[PDB]
Amino acid sequence: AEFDADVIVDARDCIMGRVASQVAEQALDGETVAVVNAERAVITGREEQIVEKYEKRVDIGNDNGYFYPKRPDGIFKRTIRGMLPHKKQRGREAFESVRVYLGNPYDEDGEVLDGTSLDRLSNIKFVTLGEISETLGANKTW
Amino acid sequence: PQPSRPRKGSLGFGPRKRSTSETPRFNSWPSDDGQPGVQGFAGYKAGMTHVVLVNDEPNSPREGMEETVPVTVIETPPMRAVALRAYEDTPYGQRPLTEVWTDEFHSELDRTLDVPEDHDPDAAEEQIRDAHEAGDLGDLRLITHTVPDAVPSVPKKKPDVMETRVGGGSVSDRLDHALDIVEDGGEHAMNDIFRAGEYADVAGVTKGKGTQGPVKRWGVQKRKGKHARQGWRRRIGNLGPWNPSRVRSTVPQQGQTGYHQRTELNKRLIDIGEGDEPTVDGGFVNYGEVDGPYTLVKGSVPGPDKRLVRFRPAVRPNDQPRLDPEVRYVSNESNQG
Amino acid sequence: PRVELEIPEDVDAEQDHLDITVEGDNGSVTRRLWYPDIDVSVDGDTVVIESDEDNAKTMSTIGTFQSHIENMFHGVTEGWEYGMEVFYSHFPMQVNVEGDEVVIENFLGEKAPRRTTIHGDTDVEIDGEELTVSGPDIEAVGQTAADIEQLTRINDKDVRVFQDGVYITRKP
Amino acid sequence: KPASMYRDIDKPAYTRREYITGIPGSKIAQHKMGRKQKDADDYPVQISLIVEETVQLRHGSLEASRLSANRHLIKELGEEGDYKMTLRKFPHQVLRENKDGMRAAFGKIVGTAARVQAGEQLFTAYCNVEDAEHVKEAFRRAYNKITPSCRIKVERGEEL
RNA sequence: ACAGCUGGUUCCAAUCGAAACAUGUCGAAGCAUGACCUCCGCCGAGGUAGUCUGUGAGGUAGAGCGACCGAUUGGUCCUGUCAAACUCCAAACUUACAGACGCUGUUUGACGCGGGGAUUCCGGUGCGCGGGGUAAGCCUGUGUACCAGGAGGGGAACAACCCAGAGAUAGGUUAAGGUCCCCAAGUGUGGAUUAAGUGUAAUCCUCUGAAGGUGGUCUCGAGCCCUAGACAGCCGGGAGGUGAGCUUAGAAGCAGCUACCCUCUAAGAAAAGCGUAACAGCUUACCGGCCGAGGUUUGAGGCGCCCAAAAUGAUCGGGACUCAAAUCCACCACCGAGACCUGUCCGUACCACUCAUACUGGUAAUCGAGUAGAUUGG
RNA sequence: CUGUCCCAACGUUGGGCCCGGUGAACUGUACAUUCCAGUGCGGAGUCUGGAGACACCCAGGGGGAAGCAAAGACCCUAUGGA
RNA sequence: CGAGUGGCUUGCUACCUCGAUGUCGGUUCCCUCCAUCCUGCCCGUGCAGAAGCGGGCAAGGGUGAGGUUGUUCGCCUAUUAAAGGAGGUCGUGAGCUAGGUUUAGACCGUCGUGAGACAGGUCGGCUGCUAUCUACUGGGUGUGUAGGUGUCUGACAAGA
RNA sequence: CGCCACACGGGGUAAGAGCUGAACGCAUCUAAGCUCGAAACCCACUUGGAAAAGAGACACCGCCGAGGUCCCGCGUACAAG
Ligand SMILES: [Cl-]
Ligand SMILES: [Cl-]
Ligand SMILES: [Cl-]
Ligand SMILES: [Cl-]
Ligand SMILES: [Cl-]
Ligand SMILES: [Cl-]
Ligand SMILES: [Cl-]
Ligand SMILES: [K+]
Ligand SMILES: [Mg+2]
Ligand SMILES: [Mg+2]
Ligand SMILES: [Mg+2]
Ligand SMILES: [Mg+2]
Ligand SMILES: [Mg+2]
Ligand SMILES: [Mg+2]
Ligand SMILES: [Mg+2]
Ligand SMILES: [Mg+2]
Ligand SMILES: [Mg+2]
Ligand SMILES: [Mg+2]
Ligand SMILES: [Mg+2]
Ligand SMILES: [Mg+2]
Ligand SMILES: [Mg+2]
Ligand SMILES: [Mg+2]
Ligand SMILES: [Mg+2]
Ligand SMILES: [Mg+2]
Ligand SMILES: [Mg+2]
Ligand SMILES: [Mg+2]
Ligand SMILES: [Mg+2]
Ligand SMILES: [Mg+2]
Ligand SMILES: [Mg+2]
Ligand SMILES: [Mg+2]
Ligand code: NA
Ligand code: NA
Ligand code: NA
Ligand code: NA
Ligand code: NA
Ligand code: NA
Ligand code: NA
Ligand code: NA
Ligand code: NA
Ligand code: NA
Ligand code: NA
Ligand code: NA
Ligand code: NA
Ligand code: NA
Ligand code: NA
Ligand code: NA
Ligand code: NA
Ligand code: NA
Ligand code: NA
Ligand code: NA
Ligand code: NA
Ligand code: NA
Ligand code: NA
Ligand code: NA
Ligand code: NA
Ligand code: NA
Ligand code: NA
Ligand code: NA
Ligand SMILES: [Sr+2]
Ligand SMILES: [Sr+2]
Ligand SMILES: [Sr+2]
Ligand SMILES: [Sr+2]
Ligand SMILES: [Sr+2]
Ligand SMILES: [Sr+2]
Ligand SMILES: [Sr+2]
Ligand SMILES: [Sr+2]
Ligand SMILES: [Sr+2]
Ligand SMILES: [Sr+2]
Ligand SMILES: [Sr+2]
Ligand SMILES: [Sr+2]
Ligand SMILES: [Sr+2]
Ligand SMILES: [Sr+2]
Ligand SMILES: [Sr+2]
Ligand SMILES: [Sr+2]
Ligand SMILES: [Sr+2]
Ligand SMILES: [Sr+2]
Ligand SMILES: [Sr+2]
Ligand SMILES: [Sr+2]
Ligand SMILES: [Sr+2]
Ligand SMILES: [Sr+2]
Ligand SMILES: [Sr+2]
Ligand SMILES: [Sr+2]
Ligand SMILES: [Sr+2]
Ligand SMILES: [Sr+2]
Ligand SMILES: [Sr+2]
Repeated sequence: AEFDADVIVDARDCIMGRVASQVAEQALDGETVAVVNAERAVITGREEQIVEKYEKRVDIGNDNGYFYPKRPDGIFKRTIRGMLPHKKQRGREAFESVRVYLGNPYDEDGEVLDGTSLDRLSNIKFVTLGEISETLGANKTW
Repeated sequence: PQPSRPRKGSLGFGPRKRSTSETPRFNSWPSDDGQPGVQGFAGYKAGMTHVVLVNDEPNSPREGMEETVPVTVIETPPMRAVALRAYEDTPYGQRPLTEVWTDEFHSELDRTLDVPEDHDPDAAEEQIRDAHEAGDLGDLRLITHTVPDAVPSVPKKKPDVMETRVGGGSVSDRLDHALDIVEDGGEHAMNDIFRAGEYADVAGVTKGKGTQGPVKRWGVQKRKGKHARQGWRRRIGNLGPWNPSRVRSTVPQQGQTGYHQRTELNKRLIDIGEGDEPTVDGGFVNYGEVDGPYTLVKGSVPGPDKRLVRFRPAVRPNDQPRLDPEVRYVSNESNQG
Repeated sequence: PRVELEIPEDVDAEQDHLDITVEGDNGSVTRRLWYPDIDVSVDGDTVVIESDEDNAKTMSTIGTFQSHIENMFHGVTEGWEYGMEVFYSHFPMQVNVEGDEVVIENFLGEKAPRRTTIHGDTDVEIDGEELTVSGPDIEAVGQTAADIEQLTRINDKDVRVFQDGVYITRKP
Repeated sequence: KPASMYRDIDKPAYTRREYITGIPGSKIAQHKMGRKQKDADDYPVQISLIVEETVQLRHGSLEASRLSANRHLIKELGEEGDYKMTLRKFPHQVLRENKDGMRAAFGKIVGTAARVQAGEQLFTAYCNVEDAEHVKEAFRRAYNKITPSCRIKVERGEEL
């Protein structure tokens, strides 16, 4: 489905939380952001502990519910939601004008935001979002 | 320190509510091993009878001897595969692409569907082939319906429509096999997919029992001894502890029992035939007389008589196939008596 | 730091990002040498492993990258050969190579055959009571030979009495 | 009883025996060990066990750490070996226990403890150059049986 | 009926503003008399919350005891320890009086005196010093500031922790705290450390984490060895007199006893460790060679790791963060209260004028929070 | 001897459910769709942080409202009573 | 001898509740913890084998029936792979039970001049309520997405 | 109380067994890398699930007519619905 994006962001080799922090700030300023290649987005640290944290969130829940996403599609969306006052009017409008995607559905290349890019030649202790999703049990469709 | 005991009833068939479709819907299909073919069939439950059979298992001490085996008679007349649906591999899973229909429609099909008058089967076929060239074609399934009119004991003439997967060799060869079945009139029988002795998976919407208490619904105890005479007979002890201050959905409570979909695994097909051979004297109670294409399923089958059941080649068999068992006797004795 | 390794005349060395392909007469081996701030490049005739950092963790891996590259040189020229001998006390053991895997039958009197898959382009050759595992990739040969010794593992009974099994005799 | 109940200096100095009665005797057998007839200056090496934290060490803890320290020297250098160890601290602080709820709470006398400040030498050994590594192991066993962390400081010995 | 016991007791505003303590009490759920709050009248020039100096009082901390006293080691003077009810010593500090400076009072009358009215005598917390108790969100003192009766800003929430004491309205600048998003302000600068998501937790019932351990890693130093080739590895040599003597059937490097001697030489033990019934066998010492650059030993510091087990759903508030959005050392720029500055207005007090407490003009850096209660105008 | 129990089933009668008519009471500071943790006079639907949550209605068995009903019978206290 | 963790035992305190938060044991039904009894995979042995003994990972599942006793605990029997422990207001009385504790009747022993007492024993001895909110189990009606029929997809959710 | 049905196998790990391997010329299962390995984890399998607010997809019928409701005879359904 078509989405009139102002800013198209390439998450490839980029630190998730840092991209998320900027995307939320832009969404509140009225921008229509679209995070692309989220499966290839990165999160620094020891894989084993990162997965433990995300697996605990999948195990947590009850009758009221704690729906935690397994796909990198939704994991990124939830990370952005946590940086937004989503229950307020202004924050919900900001959130609904931000959409994360698997790959790139557009014709344009996404712009790599400043200070978010991770140098692979200087780092080995990190995980890709797709790698977390595969361990969580999500069906690989990318 | 108060003895341990497994909880009352399973939590895997939840929520225990009424089924959306009376027509069963398979959630899994067999692998692509052999030659191209339709991965399922459907029929209408008739009733039960026993059969005398010769033991087929080589590991059994009683090999060759006469064994009495219970059997459910299911009337399985030829169905019609009216169309071929194609799925595409989108980043959000499998989504339907297009459908290739026919010209030859069963007279009584307009009781469920809005029958196609103007369709383009060639352009739709091309769309599926471009998707195959692009390498984005998911799986190929056939829209199928039954002919309840061919069954005299079943009151309905309104066809039961369901989708069934085509599995087999390569994606190119099974696309063509699917199109061939459709183009004719879609007419196929139980013989085309199944052979006697094969293990099938039977799915059905169970016998409706309305609202029932925890004892019947979850298999909890009745109040014992002195506790049975105080004003509480078939009600559970407590709805939960003080803390958490809420009732958990895991505690056995009242509600809908029956009319749920169940998929009974590894059902041996004793015999497939056509005639009045499995019929009971005086007719099957609350059904009628069987004189046509049938199947004899070993043991029980979910749902009551007249209900539509579905077949699928076993996705998880334990034993190796022992084809065409020797049926020495079929009981024709009255189910009344 | 910087360490230069001269490639032998029999050898050809190429590079694709972090991957290094080393070719020769006994075959070809491709390895991925990735570590923070360590750049491994082919300077036409020599292989250079250099870094701007001199810390213990960086130095550890520079030394590891050296041995890995030098081993690929030996592998594509001379090759890697591990020698093995089969021993049995009561039951005649049948050690055979069936396709892409080495099978061990009637081990310690078992009815069920013990099997393990051969790693890479490694070749296991049987000569009655002696076995010789060989190939260009030390990782693949070292493991395939190890896998065979491990295949006859016994945890339930005393290993000193029940000594049956294939063992490594020669390590290169 | 655990040393958690007595390790800290939080009560006043309670040592005055002319006002305190029924005080249990010290479990400490000897204070001067080894060759007590010989002088301390007759030895080249002098190593002390320095207590890092200010504490109260019970007589039973003092005897356990003294016994396991000297017993190692008796094993490695012999029963009449050429060494002389000294425990310079004496258990002067009298300890109570309230063993009725909190009414008339003043405890009955249960034992004694030695008040040792931080940086102080609890044990001080005097040995020869060959027996310097045997005495470092005697103090390594001794520090495990008292409450604080310790330093094994070599005071008079540039033989390394 | 009485009750020292519970509950309730109705309009506005202005000024001041407690005590939860002492003595006595069949008193401890209550009173009385004091302390303390308030109002009125009198008196008429001093006053003393701070500091400095002078003249005095003092034995707590610390310390020490061949200075008393009582504890408490060992050796053939020397040597090892202590004290709430010890002291040859001895503070900081508290305190009496006076002088000086400061501040204050003489129309705002201080200091003080007399009289009327109370309330109060369940307190609590933080910090310092305590005493009891294993400990306690424990019990019981003391000094002090706060809550009670104290707003507003910060701390996720949160009486007493930080900023801050506050008339209304308005502009501005800061305080504590904070500047990646949620969220106002930095994805700031120079530099280093950490790989554990350690950590992102001032204080705390609340934020644990210990003894012990750590070739995890960073940094600083000391001794020794080294191109006359160090450290390690690998190769070669590790020889005879003789298989030492005694012991013994035997013991021949290697059961035990004693000695532990000298040739050859570049080394090679009367043998350091396995091995054999005893031999034999494999190695260590020691020497040579190949190789080629620092190596080895010890001391100290920083951050981390191990030690580390709990009950409905994990957490630094959350998101999440790794040359940081952590930590430590400096630095730069900002955000951020009702505080501070500033305009106008109000109340109250005082001054000038006045019959006035009606106007008008003036002063307040040294006026403006408040439960019980005293006083007063409406 | 037997359904007390293993271990529960089927049935019978009156209710229960729907319709006409009749028609109360208990209870109500307010707000109120909650759940998990935290915090707070240490036992929170309402405070903090998150999670979840479209509204209304029917039937149910009673987990919570430290549920409703009773100015605790127990304990101590009062210069109470009998 | 020294250092800790837990919050299951007991004790301490008196913060919360005296215009009442029903109480031991049991029962019934649900969730959980791991310091693991069995089952899976491992290391060591004073590991021949068989059978053990000790240790590690691990909480998916299981851990049952009975004789005395109100008992919890425990003692005992026969089975068993094993017949583990603990938290949830010592989970659970607007669920049950009333055997115990805990009134008013009575007896015995002990104590008391006596009325009477007992942290002794013994027989008997009462258990209210029509669910407003919330919570969950199942069942409907609407609105949203924006003409209809049929077929599906799968974010998430549950399972032993 | 009767009868029928309820895997195997993948993937990633723990404890553990190892390979290659350096810091530390040797050695070393670990520091980077890799092969294995639990009834436990994920998938497999069953059940629910367009109210998933990114509120979905496909095909055909239809917008003056497709379809639906009421009505009528009944149950494979059912306390009302
Ligand atoms: Cl959930
Ligand atoms: Cl919000
Ligand atoms: Cl890294
Ligand atoms: Cl019961
Ligand atoms: Cl003030
Ligand atoms: Cl994290
Ligand atoms: Cl007025
Ligand atoms: K109470
Ligand atoms: Mg019959
Ligand atoms: Mg019959
Ligand atoms: Mg007033
Ligand atoms: Mg006024
Ligand atoms: Mg002193
Ligand atoms: Mg008050
Ligand atoms: Mg901002
Ligand atoms: Mg942490
Ligand atoms: Mg209640
Ligand atoms: Mg009362
Ligand atoms: Mg009484
Ligand atoms: Mg009287
Ligand atoms: Mg464990
Ligand atoms: Mg054995
Ligand atoms: Mg469990
Ligand atoms: Mg109990
Ligand atoms: Mg209870
Ligand atoms: Mg209850
Ligand atoms: Mg009751
Ligand atoms: Mg009731
Ligand atoms: Mg009785
Ligand atoms: Mg009784
Ligand atoms: Na991160
Ligand atoms: Na979840
Ligand atoms: Na009743
Ligand atoms: Na007492
Ligand atoms: Na009275
Ligand atoms: Na009094
Ligand atoms: Na009183
Ligand atoms: Na003056
Ligand atoms: Na002091
Ligand atoms: Na008082
Ligand atoms: Na104040
Ligand atoms: Na605040
Ligand atoms: Na963390
Ligand atoms: Na007042
Ligand atoms: Na009956
Ligand atoms: Na009323
Ligand atoms: Na309830
Ligand atoms: Na009376
Ligand atoms: Na503890
Ligand atoms: Na307790
Ligand atoms: Na209670
Ligand atoms: Na009970
Ligand atoms: Na388990
Ligand atoms: Na019993
Ligand atoms: Na209760
Ligand atoms: Na009870
Ligand atoms: Na009751
Ligand atoms: Na596996
Ligand atoms: Sr910004
Ligand atoms: Sr289907
Ligand atoms: Sr499905
Ligand atoms: Sr009853
Ligand atoms: Sr609660
Ligand atoms: Sr104290
Ligand atoms: Sr210690
Ligand atoms: Sr004083
Ligand atoms: Sr920055
Ligand atoms: Sr920096
Ligand atoms: Sr608390
Ligand atoms: Sr430590
Ligand atoms: Sr005012
Ligand atoms: Sr005022
Ligand atoms: Sr004031
Ligand atoms: Sr009811
Ligand atoms: Sr554990
Ligand atoms: Sr076991
Ligand atoms: Sr019985
Ligand atoms: Sr007992
Ligand atoms: Sr219980
Ligand atoms: Sr009773
Ligand atoms: Sr009586
Ligand atoms: Sr009694
Ligand atoms: Sr709306
Ligand atoms: Sr491992
Ligand atoms: Sr929809």
